[PDB]
Amino acid sequence: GSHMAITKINDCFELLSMVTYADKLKSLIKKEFSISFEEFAVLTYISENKEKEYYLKDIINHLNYKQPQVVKAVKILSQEDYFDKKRNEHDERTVLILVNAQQRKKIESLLSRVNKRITEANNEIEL
Amino acid sequence: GSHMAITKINDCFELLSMVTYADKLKSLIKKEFSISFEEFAVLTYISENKEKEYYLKDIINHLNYKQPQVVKAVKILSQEDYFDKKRNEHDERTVLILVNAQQRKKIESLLSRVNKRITEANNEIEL
Ligand SMILES: [Ca+2]
Ligand SMILES: [Ca+2]
Repeated sequence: GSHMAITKINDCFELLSMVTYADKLKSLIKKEFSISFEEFAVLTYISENKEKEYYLKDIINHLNYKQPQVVKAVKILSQEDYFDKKRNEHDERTVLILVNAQQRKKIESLLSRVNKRITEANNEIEL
Repeated sequence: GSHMAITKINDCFELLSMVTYADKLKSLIKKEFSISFEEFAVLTYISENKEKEYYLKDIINHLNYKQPQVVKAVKILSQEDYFDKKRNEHDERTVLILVNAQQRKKIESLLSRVNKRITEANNEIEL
């Protein structure tokens, strides 16, 4: 529906290339922007499914990084004040996060800058 | 010329998907086949540029894993007897990998089995 689907590879050399290309973009986003990929994944997940309230449960489900790293990312991002969030809410499932409609200017702007670096990197590397 | 080129992504959500998909195939190849990705990269590099004699120099150049991990991979693969390879006492020739003809069949055979797992994986994965 939205966003170009990723084309599947069917042999070793294509896999290797895909990984090489993905690793380069990952390291760049981290180098510049100084942010872990899990923080990146949480941030883009939030941007895709716009909301005011998110269940840390769902986020962890829709991502593939294991709670330890995810919660670790939510935590940091929370301090950076990308979204309030706050732990300790007892019973039910666990934790939830709050995305102030204005902290979203902070996120989508960060993601807009990453989108610009991505197209620049595509023009660059092109190995 | 040979092998489907990897299509570039141009935004965060596509990046994330590409990485998710690449990570799954990587972990599988490692889980099963029990082999590191650098060993995989060396092995597919060898299979792409068929030869009898390889300069560990070139291999390290054409790959993006830093000598430490590459040489570490060459070493193991060498014991596994995928290719002979002989070090030095000095000469700075810093290793020269040799793959006779039988070892080649061993390499291709293995990469051939890795190719079939990728296909089965593309049928399960589907995210
Ligand atoms: Ca192919
Ligand atoms: Ca797009």
